[PDB]
Amino acid sequence: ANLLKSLAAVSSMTMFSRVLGFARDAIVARIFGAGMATDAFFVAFKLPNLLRRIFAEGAFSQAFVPILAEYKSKQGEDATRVFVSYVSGLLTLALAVVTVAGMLAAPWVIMVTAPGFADTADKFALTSQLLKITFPYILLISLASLVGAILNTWNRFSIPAFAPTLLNISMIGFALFAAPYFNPPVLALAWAVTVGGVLQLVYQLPHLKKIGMLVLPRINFHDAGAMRVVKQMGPAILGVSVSQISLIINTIFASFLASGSVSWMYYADRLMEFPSGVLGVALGTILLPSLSKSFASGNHDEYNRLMDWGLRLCFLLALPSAVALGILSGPLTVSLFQYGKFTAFDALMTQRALIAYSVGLIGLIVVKVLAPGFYSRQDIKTPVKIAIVTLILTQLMNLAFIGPLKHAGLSLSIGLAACLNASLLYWQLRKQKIFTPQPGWMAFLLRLVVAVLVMSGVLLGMLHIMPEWSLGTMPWRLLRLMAVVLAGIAAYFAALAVLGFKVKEFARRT
Amino acid sequence: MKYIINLAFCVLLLVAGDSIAYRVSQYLAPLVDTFTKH
Repeated sequence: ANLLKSLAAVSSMTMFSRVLGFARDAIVARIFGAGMATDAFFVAFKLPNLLRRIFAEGAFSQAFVPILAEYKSKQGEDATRVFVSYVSGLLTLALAVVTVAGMLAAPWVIMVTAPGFADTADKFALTSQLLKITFPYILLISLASLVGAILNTWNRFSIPAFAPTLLNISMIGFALFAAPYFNPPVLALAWAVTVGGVLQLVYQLPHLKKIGMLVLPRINFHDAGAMRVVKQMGPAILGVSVSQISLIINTIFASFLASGSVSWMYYADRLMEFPSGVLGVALGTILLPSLSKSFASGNHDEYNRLMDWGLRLCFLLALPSAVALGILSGPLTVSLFQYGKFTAFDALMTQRALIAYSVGLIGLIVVKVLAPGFYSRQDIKTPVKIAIVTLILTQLMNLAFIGPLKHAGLSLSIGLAACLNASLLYWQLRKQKIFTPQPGWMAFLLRLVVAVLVMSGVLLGMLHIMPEWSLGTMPWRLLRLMAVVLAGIAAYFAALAVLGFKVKEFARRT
Repeated sequence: MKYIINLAFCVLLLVAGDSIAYRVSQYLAPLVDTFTKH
């Protein structure tokens, strides 16, 4: 049951992080307006967040956690300590080099990133200052996520999940209180993320002390563990760049599209990355350490059981979510984005991109389940091979769909790209005789889909009772929003309960 | 040795993702509007 408890804890903590995130820019825009200073900090803060995809989130984790599990299971806790100290030191050196690079080349990075900031002299001078202040955040979040990764390997998931929203509270305090202490006050926000990064790191040392994994970052290039981490980081960086290329060409097609389409894709992606980030990302952080421990220990039957449990729970929590987002594509857009600058036209286009993205919503989450399967096997080359294959085929459906579907085609093609990426993941797993699903899958699907028709029948029935959503103000429109969905999911879980489905069937130990 | 170029290439991709997309968008823009009627 602790596997469900950990998954619920991470998903709930991420839920807290996102709602704190929405409050973050709401107050920031309220107190700092929406001038050239506000988006200057946004650019200076998003840049370390993309570098997080390399050193903290999307490249370092799958290249380090599987090695950590093998070291812990076989060699012992002493060899694990010397290994983690060496890799942490090498990681600190890598982050220090790039951080120092940004220190003496902050103006160069600004013009490289945003050409629209160099022409504005007063914004260029401002953004260079903030970028200098918030650059060490990538250093702090690199160790913060490094400690979060090892804690996850030791079955501590609540503590790392608190770190993201913890930075939100630190930033909320700096903006609310230390506004007049800086001239201009925007530098307070720049210091806020830096202080948040330190506060994130210092948070987990008391927990790291409990397991005795605290280590000074010693340096040894010749050490085998560090060399292996870098060796596997090779394909990991290749996968990150491959996904980056796919994102780049998606932007190329979007730019060629009709004017104003980029905003619709941005908002649809916001409403699409919200559930996949809460569900799929959280599922990755729990499965990856657990699968790696089972594979390293030689418990292949537990590796298959964990893979099956992650797969069935993914279907259980993603299929209703995808259909619900598709059904409420209209209500969601008109209750979150149809305010002043939006009309009925813009909300309609966002709803069409929402249903197209929600088709692949199941694909995005299940990819976050299948990808740790090969990441667990210390075979990162295969996911990249699927990634490039998906990349090339994504473009040929992109140029096929832009014709008759325009922005809806781009969103739908991304959705099918993730879904077929997952089927490629499934095919490779079965072809190499690795994952053997437990019997009873067919009954699981048929009982799941009929619950989805319960979701739709209740939701469209409640929608037609619910009068026009444009009526009312902010609090009234939002209040009716979760009100319908909580009754819908309650009906969904009631349908699951009367269908012979119980929580104990999804309870996993260790 | 080859690892460094891979790290630098992907760092460039993340840091300059908007600018490379913008750079090629009007670079191949004359190429694509001439492709429309062909």
